[PDB]
Amino acid sequence: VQLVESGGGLVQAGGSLRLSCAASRRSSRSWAMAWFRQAPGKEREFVAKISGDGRLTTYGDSVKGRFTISRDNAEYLVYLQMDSLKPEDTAVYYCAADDNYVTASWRSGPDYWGQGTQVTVSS
Ligand SMILES: CN(Cc1cnc2nc(N)nc(N)c2n1)c1ccc(C(=O)N[C@@H](CCC(=O)O)C(=O)O)cc1
Repeated sequence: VQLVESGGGLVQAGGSLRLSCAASRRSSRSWAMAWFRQAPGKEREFVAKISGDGRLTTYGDSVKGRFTISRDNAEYLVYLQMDSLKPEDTAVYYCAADDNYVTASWRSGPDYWGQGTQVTVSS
């Protein structure tokens, strides 16, 4: 099972970017999904998570009100809409899956991890 992140690249502060998460296989179980990000020298940090059915979301305090997480269970995609970007925000973004929604925001929670997509925000 491979998680594959898309949509990373070079963008401008105050811009928008959409990332997406895809999977190499479908599962018969309902998974909670998350995005995490990791800047040059730091820990992988929580960004957003979403319950199996798309009903529950929670956001890391630094992106709250700016990023929207949502999912399309038909196409099997997870999306991260990133509005009002800042130079901080520059990071490798990773999509992940977790068998429950409680642990999904905890670094050791997720059972599956993407290889990551580079987002760079200039001023
Ligand atoms: C976490 N997940 C990927 C996954 C799940 N839900 C999604 N949901 C959405 N909306 N978007 C995705 N990209 C998405 N990706 C998985 C997890 C396990 C396996 C897997 O090893 N296959 C087994 C394990 C799970 C099972 O027993 O059903 C299988 O038979 O399906 C597949 C994908």
